[PDB]
Amino acid sequence: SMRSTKVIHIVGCHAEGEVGDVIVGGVAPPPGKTVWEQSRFIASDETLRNFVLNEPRGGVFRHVNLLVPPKDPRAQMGFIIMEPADTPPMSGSNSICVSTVLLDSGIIPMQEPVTRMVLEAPGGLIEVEAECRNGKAERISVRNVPSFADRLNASLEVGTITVDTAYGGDSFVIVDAASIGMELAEIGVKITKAANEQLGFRHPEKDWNHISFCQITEPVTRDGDILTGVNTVAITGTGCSARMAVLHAKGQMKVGERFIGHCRLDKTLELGGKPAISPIISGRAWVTGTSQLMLDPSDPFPSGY
Amino acid sequence: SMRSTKVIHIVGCHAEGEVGDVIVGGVAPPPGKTVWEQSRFIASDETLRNFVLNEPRGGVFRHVNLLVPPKDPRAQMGFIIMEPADTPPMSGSNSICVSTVLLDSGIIPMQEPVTRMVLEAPGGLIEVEAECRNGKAERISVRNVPSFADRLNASLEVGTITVDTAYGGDSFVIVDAASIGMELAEIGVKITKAANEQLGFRHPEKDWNHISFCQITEPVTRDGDILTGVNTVAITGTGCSARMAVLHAKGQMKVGERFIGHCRLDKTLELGGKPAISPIISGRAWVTGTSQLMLDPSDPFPSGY
Repeated sequence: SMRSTKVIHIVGCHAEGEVGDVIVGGVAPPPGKTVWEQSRFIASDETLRNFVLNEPRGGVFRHVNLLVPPKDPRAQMGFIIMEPADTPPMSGSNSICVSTVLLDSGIIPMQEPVTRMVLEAPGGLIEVEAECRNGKAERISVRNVPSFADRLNASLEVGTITVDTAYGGDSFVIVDAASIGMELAEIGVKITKAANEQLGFRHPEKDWNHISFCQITEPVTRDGDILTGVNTVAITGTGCSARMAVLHAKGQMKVGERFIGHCRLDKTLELGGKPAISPIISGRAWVTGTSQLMLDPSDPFPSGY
Repeated sequence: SMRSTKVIHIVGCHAEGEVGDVIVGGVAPPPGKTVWEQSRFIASDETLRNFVLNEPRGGVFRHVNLLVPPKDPRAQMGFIIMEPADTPPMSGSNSICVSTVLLDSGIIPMQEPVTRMVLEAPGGLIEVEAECRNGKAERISVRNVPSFADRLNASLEVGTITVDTAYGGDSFVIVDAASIGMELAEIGVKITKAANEQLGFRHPEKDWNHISFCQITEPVTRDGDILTGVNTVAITGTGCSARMAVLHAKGQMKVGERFIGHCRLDKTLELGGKPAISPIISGRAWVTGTSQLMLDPSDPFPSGY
């Protein structure tokens, strides 16, 4: 015989090779008056995160998204993103997976050639356009939350270097590799540490008040209205949104252009009192299965490992 | 809508913190006249392995076991072990998971306080005794396949060092750390490489003719009839079985004693023409859920990544 203290129902999914599994049942919505507050519970409490992210049920590269009811009536569904490192306001790949699961598994009805949805992420509403064909949500385009550069060309003591800070659904300190090197993971974290110490970060209308990661980049190359940039992140759709905000701020990217790390700088906005951009992130996703997660009452690793 | 080219039904499971998920349906038994030949198909063909082991469905630490019909009539069930690195003749933790899934999910009936089963692994029959209480297979004890040392104190050029080689369901070159160091993963693989080059390995009655891994150890400590030994493996129940075979060969472990890396040296045997031991490996396991794995026909990563 088996025993389980809970049963969590998941539709597995990945977007362009990034896992973004989706909890569709078995989890009541977290306490909180807003989707933001609900995500803060999930981040603080950690029970759901550890259970679905850690071995023996998850893995270091797993991301999991929890569907919850929309709090903003303009939205059809809310979701909370659980990544390995944090529980962020938004995530490109995960919003693509959530959209794909909602449409491919029939939770939201599908129109062809295009289905439009409004979803509510912790960081605000996102507009989704899905290209749908023969029953499949083939490609999802998401208008990400307002994204922006916080500091440009800020000096930071680590050598002594220059960095940008930016937000595109999560927060980054962004550094050119050559200005230091071309190991990276190790340097990346000290830089993030230092940036939090000396620059900080505060989102104008959301309570995200730290820098999560460091993005290390090499110079973009331009081909017409497409920019291509090599980068890595020391501990990506929020990465690209944040980087696009910096490139735009420094004049190296204009409205209407695309960035490939697809991302598109759709328009400018004002946020706080300062310039921001509206990024559109797009990608394809595929359902990878269904699962029912369980926990034996005698399992000595209730939070996994 | 969703599409899938296949549906594979799994009962998830871990033994003492090692994942050993079990395929219970959706996969026909592989071609082959023996469970050994079927495992060789699985190793060569790789389709099933890549599909269940790789992201986005698996992860680097996942092991998966495929139930198949017994070919030897003395067995109640056969199984093929799929680890990240290889498809081995036997595995302690995986045989414990297979036993636990068979009993806890009701495939084989449970008697209390003890259920006995005979299973067929690729490397031969294993005898299983499960301590069962209130419906739960609490602890499994497995008589592993005959295990043995192949070479003792063999010289190997790498510095110039001394090693033992041994088999306990998989094959190991075993080296004392201090005799080199106390990085390890990197040295481990060259040592394995060198051992394959200069010593080789050939199992007397099975077609396992190479050394899979290097085990790096520190000296055992003894407390009564319990030996405790620190070790690591550069790329564990087969590890402990192999190590016990060497300790026994060198006189540092006697019949009836236990080794904690639980393992027990139950008795001696002859294999080929040379001494071997019969290890009993024991541990607890817990079911972690059920899943139905799927593959969209348009997913460009049919073998995962």
